[PDB]
Amino acid sequence: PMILGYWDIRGLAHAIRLLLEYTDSSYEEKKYTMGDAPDYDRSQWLNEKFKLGLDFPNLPYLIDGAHKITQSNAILCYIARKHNLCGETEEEKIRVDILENQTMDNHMQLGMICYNPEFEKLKPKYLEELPEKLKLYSEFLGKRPWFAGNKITFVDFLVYDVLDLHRIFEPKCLDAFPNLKDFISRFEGLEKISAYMKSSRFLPRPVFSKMAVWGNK
Amino acid sequence: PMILGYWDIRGLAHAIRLLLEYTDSSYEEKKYTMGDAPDYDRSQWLNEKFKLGLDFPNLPYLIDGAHKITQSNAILCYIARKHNLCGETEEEKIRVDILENQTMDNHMQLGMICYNPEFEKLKPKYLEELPEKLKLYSEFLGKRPWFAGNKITFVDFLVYDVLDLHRIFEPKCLDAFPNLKDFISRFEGLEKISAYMKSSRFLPRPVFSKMAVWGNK
Ligand SMILES: N[C@@H](CCC(=O)N[C@@H](CS)C(=O)NCC(=O)O)C(=O)O
Ligand SMILES: N[C@@H](CCC(=O)N[C@@H](CS)C(=O)NCC(=O)O)C(=O)O
Repeated sequence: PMILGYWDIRGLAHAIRLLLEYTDSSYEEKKYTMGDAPDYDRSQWLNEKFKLGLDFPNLPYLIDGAHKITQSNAILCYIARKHNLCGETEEEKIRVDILENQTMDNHMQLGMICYNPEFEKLKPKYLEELPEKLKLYSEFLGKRPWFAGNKITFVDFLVYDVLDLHRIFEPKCLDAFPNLKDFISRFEGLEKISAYMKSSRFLPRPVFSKMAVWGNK
Repeated sequence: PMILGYWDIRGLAHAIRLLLEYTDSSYEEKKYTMGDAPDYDRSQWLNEKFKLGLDFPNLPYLIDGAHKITQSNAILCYIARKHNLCGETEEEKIRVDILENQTMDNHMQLGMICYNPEFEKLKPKYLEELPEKLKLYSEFLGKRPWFAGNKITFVDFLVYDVLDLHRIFEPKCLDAFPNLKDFISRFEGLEKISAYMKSSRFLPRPVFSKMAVWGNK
């Protein structure tokens, strides 16, 4: 079957796993475990990294027969394309593109400070600027059920992950934005998502790798 | 007319300008100038940032009537969609997605060290790992005229920029990869690209902003 390869954590594979579940995809997971400190041994992956037929060897990767895909966003698009979750109208597509790139940006910013050895010192400013970021997603969604419009697309999975990672980081961060909380309920309320979250497959944490200062476990 | 807003440099607007020229698009450019050190005044942009109707205020941005778009890759997709430069077959689309994200990754890596105050110290390792990166693009392209296959797509503009930024950074870096050099000749050899590169509009540098340690001018 289709196979998703990634570290034995949540990370960049989260939205992918969620999408694979929602779309009722047939897949397996090749999990790689990173060694503990001080080495943080990555040989489980490196000893196989160049033996998978990947053009740009990376994690996560998705193998679907002849198709070997890397780059998290690329994997999401590939799956989304099979289930018409890419956006149909021009307005939807524009929203999808912006979010696809916007979410990764916001994701990176969280990861940047969390892996930074000086995490505790940088945290105050990040939390200071966080409401501003969240408000943008809030205003962008508006009264829409989903981010691209009235139908769900793959970017909802990406935004869900960004919003979720933040409620975990700062529990009260979504309180000022009721529509964002409702988005989360509506998403988690999806039949196939609800079922997956209650299963043994669900892996909401560790958020980041063992090398992280926050969310490393 | 359509308007592209960005700093008065090359940066993330390069592939966009090139695409706009190749597609024969009607556009203007709102250039923002950053102040010199030590302040690096960004008020020319900030004083207008939230007055443009952008959902996630950022640079570059593209205003096309009712459409206000941010995120460089989103802008490229928007323009590409109008001129059937997104990829048609499934294999082309997969290549486009991987490259769209891959190029940004490699682009970020260059920018990370170039803006880093310790640029000179980090440079040795980056140059050591550079051949590896370039070889991946080389093998990926193979004997294809363009990166997605036989027809040109918007990712060729992104790969061109990544390759070009590196020949500027390390002149001999593409020597070991003849097909990459041929790709550059073929791209620059495009009639509308050739014409633009010879015009007053062409802005190949500064590569990065004034805050950069390398390519700041
Ligand atoms: N932009 C890539 C990032 C991939 C990446 O950075 N993967 C990390 C884990 S978060 C990794 O361990 N890659 C394998 C390697 O470095 O060889 C994506 O979205 O997939
Ligand atoms: N991933 C984004 C990055 C956007 C970004 O970082 N833009 C910088 C310049 S390289 C900027 O000055 N943005 C305006 C701002 O921060 O207010 C893209 O590709 O457009």
